[PDB]
Amino acid sequence: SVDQKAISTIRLLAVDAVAAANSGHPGAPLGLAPAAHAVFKKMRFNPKDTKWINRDRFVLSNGHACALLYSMLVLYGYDLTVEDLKKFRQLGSKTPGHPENTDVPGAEVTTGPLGQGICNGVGIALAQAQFAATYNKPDFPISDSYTYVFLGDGCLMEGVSSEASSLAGHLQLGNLIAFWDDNKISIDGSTEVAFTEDVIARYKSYGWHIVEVSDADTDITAIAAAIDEAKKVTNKPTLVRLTTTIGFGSLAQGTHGVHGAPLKADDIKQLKTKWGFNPEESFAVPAEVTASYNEHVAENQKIQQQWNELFAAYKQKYPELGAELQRRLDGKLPENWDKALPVYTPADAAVATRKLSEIVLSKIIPEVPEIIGGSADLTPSNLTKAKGTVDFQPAATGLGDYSGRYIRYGVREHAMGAIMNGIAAFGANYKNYGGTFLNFVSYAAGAVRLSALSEFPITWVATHDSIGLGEDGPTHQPIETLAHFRATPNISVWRPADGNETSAAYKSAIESTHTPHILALTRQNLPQLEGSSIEKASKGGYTLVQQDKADIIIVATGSEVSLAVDALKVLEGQGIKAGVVSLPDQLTFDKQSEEYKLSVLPDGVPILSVEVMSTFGWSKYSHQQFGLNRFGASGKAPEIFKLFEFTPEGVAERAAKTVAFYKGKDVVSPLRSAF
Amino acid sequence: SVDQKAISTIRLLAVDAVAAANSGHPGAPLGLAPAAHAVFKKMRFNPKDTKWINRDRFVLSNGHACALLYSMLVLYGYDLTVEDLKKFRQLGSKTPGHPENTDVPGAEVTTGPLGQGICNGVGIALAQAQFAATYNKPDFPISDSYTYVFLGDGCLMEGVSSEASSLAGHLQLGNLIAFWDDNKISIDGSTEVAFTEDVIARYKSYGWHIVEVSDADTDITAIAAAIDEAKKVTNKPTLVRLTTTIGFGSLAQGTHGVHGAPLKADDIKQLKTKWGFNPEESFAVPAEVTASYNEHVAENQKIQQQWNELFAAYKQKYPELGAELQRRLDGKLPENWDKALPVYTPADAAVATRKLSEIVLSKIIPEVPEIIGGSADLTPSNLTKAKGTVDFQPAATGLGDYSGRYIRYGVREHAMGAIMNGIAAFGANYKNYGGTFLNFVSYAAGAVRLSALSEFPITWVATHDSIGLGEDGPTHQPIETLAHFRATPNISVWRPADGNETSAAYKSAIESTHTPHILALTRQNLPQLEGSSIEKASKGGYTLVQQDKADIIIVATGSEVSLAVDALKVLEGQGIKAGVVSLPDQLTFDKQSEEYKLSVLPDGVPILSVEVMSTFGWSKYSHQQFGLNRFGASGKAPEIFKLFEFTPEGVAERAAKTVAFYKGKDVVSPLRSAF
Ligand SMILES: *CCCOP(=O)(O)OP(=O)(O)O
Ligand SMILES: *CCCOP(=O)(O)OP(=O)(O)O
Ligand SMILES: Cc1nccc(N)n1
Ligand SMILES: Cc1nccc(N)n1
Ligand SMILES: [Ca+2]
Ligand SMILES: [Ca+2]
Repeated sequence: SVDQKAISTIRLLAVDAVAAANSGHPGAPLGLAPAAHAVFKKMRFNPKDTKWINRDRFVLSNGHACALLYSMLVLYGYDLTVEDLKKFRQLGSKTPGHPENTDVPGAEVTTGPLGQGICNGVGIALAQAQFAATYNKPDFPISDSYTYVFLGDGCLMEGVSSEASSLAGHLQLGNLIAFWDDNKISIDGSTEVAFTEDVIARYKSYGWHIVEVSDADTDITAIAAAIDEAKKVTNKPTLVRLTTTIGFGSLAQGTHGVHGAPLKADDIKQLKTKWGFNPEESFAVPAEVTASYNEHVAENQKIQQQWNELFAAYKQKYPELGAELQRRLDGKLPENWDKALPVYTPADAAVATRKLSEIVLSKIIPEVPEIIGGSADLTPSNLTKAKGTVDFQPAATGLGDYSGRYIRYGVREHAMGAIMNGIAAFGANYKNYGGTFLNFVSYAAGAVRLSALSEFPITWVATHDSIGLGEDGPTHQPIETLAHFRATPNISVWRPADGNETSAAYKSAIESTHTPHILALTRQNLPQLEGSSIEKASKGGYTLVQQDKADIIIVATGSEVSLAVDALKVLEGQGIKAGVVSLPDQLTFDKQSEEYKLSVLPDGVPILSVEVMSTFGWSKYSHQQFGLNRFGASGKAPEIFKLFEFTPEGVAERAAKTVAFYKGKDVVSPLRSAF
Repeated sequence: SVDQKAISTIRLLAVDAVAAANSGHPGAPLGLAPAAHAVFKKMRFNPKDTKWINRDRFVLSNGHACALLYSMLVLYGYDLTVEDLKKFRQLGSKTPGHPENTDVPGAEVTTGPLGQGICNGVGIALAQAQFAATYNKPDFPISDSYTYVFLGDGCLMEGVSSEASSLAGHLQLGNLIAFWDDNKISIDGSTEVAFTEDVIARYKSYGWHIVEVSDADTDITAIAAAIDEAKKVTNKPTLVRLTTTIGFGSLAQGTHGVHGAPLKADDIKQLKTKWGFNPEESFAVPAEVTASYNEHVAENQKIQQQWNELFAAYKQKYPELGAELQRRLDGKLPENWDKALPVYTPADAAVATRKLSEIVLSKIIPEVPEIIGGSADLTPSNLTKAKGTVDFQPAATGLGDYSGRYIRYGVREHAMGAIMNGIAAFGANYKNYGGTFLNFVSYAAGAVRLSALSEFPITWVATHDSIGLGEDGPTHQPIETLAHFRATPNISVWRPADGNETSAAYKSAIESTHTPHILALTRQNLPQLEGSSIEKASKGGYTLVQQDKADIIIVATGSEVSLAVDALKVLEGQGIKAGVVSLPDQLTFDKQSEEYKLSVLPDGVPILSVEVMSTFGWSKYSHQQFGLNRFGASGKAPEIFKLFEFTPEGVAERAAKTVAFYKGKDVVSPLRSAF
């Protein structure tokens, strides 16, 4: 049949791509081709409009199997061709060895690191439910799409997928349909060596619905029926168990050797002959397969055309909601939304930056409907919920509604990070955030790095940023954390010193379209600074205290800016004139013009950095660095600062030593370099 | 009864400690005091010998509840007193806000970050099974101890605990007995808001045995009976569900407000009066409670005395095994074990450092019985298994034996990291390792940081360290990873360039007693260097190529050392004389004498660093830095190096620019500083 020919085409495109690269993973593509064929036939999508907001989404969580995804995209006429498949895994190609949403049309997210994609799927489904609850009206199903995820055994072993699956079951996400490639093989061999749990019983314990397809190597009728069954279960996510043979059809089917290495040439020949293809030909695409797939595309395009007319009628019946939805689909925030950001003066009281953040959220959430977010069981500590909003929960629980704006992630930092990526991936201008203690953002490093690589504008509200948290002690006090994330490409790491800087940090985080943000916020109160403003802090680094005859400039962030200002006063009594630079975001600062940056960090003056965590990175901006390169302590925070000499006198002493060290030396800006 | 009085004593010591600090967590201590009393009465331990190798181990995984642990340790006469409890959460005290194994007698591990302790318990139990299988003989139960873990709802939400619980069930670890504080409350309020899964059904799906105690606020008879039942189930770990009231007895019992803040003074008064204590008194320890606990200690000490005689008889009957066991309990490696380390010369072939690592392990595993380790489903890629060893598996599976040496962790990096910490915590000189790709060590950051804080000599075998891995692409290629871990206190991050450096890295990792190691290893082949040796590389940094009239020194690691040597040849043709420094471990180098370090990085010469990942940290050792501060690419590795100009010509160009930039300037060592 044409369906059987399509499945063979998919299988052989994937194998031929791996063969051309002499690199990659043929086994899972061979085993999952029937399911991929069946799922894509049920999906609504437009290869010529990858951003249609009511499309069904597909996520390949087992990203090493991406020759399968690329083959589907090519066959359906996305902006990816057989010529791109021939360049699989080659430098600069549109077919990298794991799918990248920035590079691959039709790749919703970046997968490859195991466990992430299923969590991203949870976030896409969460966003769809929130979006539908916000916009749908009687006779106006603006949003009714599904989220389809393929996953393997490795994904099921990674703890992040357990976190997200527990939460998805709790949230009753009935438009999520996941498919487990139950092939009993991982890299180390049989799953009997390390993975003997009853997966189905575990997923039932989370509140998922189960469908089992015992012959997923051939039974596309049953796979299609499993999708129909899943769609009838509207209050549970569904796991479809696909019992497959890894490498189906290969001489080496059912072995670990087919997981991750190219097939032998004689194996490929026998595959082709037994499926009716020419063993002398590679990258064959039978025209009847193209015709069949084109018919589905044409039907989907008529569905989108009707959706466009539905949207136009929605704008007539619901003018305000329609204009809001249009603005979001255009990627634009509300006009002048930032006028809601709080502004402070030096006459205002000292406030912890965690509380300033709460205040910002309380002002902007009512004005910017595309902001949603949550906490990983630290809501009363991170201060992440705006009073008077409701939680995102299924209404059946009585605890919230899908129109809610605040997500109770539970103690699930890693899944929160990957779910945030999925919410961003949904689109519709979602600007979403997640709160935890800064030190536990590290639990989510796998997902945070993918936020950066995927260019998603997610925001971590990362409170309790330092030894300033006090008594919880060194297991909770960050040292390395900002260095880690600042060293990752494309992460904006804001460490605001006061009210105006905290508003600038949120302006950056909410306006972002391609850069994730981490906001490092304090437990303890900080004064409002003389010289701060949203305008200046928006440059990432700025001159807080200008001193034309400076003997030294102190550059600092966060809680240490006020410390630097106090040190300036001590230094004045020692006959030393200091300037102060505040550097709330190194990435934003780095992106300013060279002339602006040199106006902040000029030649001809020693520069000392002060920040109560690792000194890594700080030599970009300073000649000498005063930081904390050892673990913290359990005690009252002011006593810890005193112990480590982060006091006005301790900073002044090091500033005076810095001035003395450069006496008789020619000093150029840390911004200068040889290349 | 005296048991009821002991439970009240525990509860009130914990509440009084929180009250004195005006900080900390009274709720879980109040709810878990009956269980703590019951479990410690069943445990074998010596407060005067915390390292007895056959003790039962206790882990408080819900580490915020540590006022409970400290109260037990005080009551049993560990080296912790009521005066220490009065200093709970105070700077410098022996009672920090979360338990630290380096600081607290009787704290086996460092907990506080949720999910870790249960995984540590899995590792303690794994080690006990391996140890018993190695040493026990008929009539000689050298090792027969249990591992008792307390955990809460937060621990059960963290994915790392799911990973470790799946693995522990697979491994049939029948001496592990965990207790879930089923109190239905977390920081955000009811568990109904985010945690509605059927925990018991999930644990059954992993192959655990379950015991439920419905009235754990009072029913110590049932808790004791649950322990007896768990001990009869020798082929499954057991989860005991303790249904408790958080804050039991408080006016605010059963609320989130009792989780994490001190009780009100009038609440404490009513607690005391209803339990028969004086409301005007704090830190009361009734002498009858001390007497009862002392009787259990005296019995345990007689058990240890008999164990010592059993051990002496074992040494007579099994002289070689007895001497091996004695050496391990003394913390000593075999005499001259390091003579087994492979040595190379520049005439030997190029080898990837992952393969050199395999070769080292193959030589040292047969000679050092306390080495065990595994991989997170990357055994044929990390090359972590010595041919001819057997896997650690329950014999019932037919796949290994508990005497085995190689652990199949599955795709569970975070739990592998925390299990490694537990294996180290067991003691007996275990030197244990875990393999994965370097980029996915980041999935385990929560546990890695605890290895450093806990001072455990664990080792990550972290292969595929850079863009040198090639086609898998930027989702797999580290950029920030070494900066992250080098910025963490107390992590030795070895990036060996060749065979001799790889042997030095293992010498350091296996000799370690207080510092975790990460070995960053290559996929691709590297040449044996002229000038390398185990002796020189053991200093962490050394002069590979000495040039008395150097115009520049190039400092490099790993794959970039050979690149630097090739660049030296290009520079010679441009009239520029370079030296080369190899810096295989920055931490080890930093610990050398100031004079040694200055002999490697002298004054008076520009120094350029070369390493194909983040430049963070490198200014400690260099004036200019050539690194990679953007994500990688999917292609053949040599093409990626060329794209980013990590070629002999690209390094030479930057070296020449560095020489030019410092013409006419006075240059001092990067090791100099102002303070
Ligand atoms: C995301 C899960 C994939 O896990 P594996 O089972 O290792 O993949 P496979 O293609 O079946 O070898
Ligand atoms: C390690 C798990 C503890 O989780 P929580 O339920 O948040 O602790 P609690 O003392 O019950 O509030
Ligand atoms: C998290 C992870 N581990 C191992 C392999 C992989 N692709 N991803
Ligand atoms: C990992 C974690 N998350 C939140 C709180 C905590 N103590 N630990
Ligand atoms: Ca598999
Ligand atoms: Ca709880």
